[PDB]
Amino acid sequence: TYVREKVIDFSKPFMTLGISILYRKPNGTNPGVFSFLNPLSPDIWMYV
Amino acid sequence: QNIGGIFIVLAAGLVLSVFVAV
Repeated sequence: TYVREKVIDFSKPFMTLGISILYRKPNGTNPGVFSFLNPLSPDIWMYV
Repeated sequence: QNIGGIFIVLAAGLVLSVFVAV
């Protein structure tokens, strides 16, 4: 960084880089019969 | 228990269903 240049000296920039993000894949899934209830109350699903 | 307000408006027919008996 420039501040770190302002205070001491490093070698030349030899292993160059640039900031980037890390995050889950995440493989987030919940398929199956246990999904379809959602648009309506599971109790109300029974009253029907 | 949100829209049960209509499982209960439902009753108006099951109440009305009595009359044609005579």
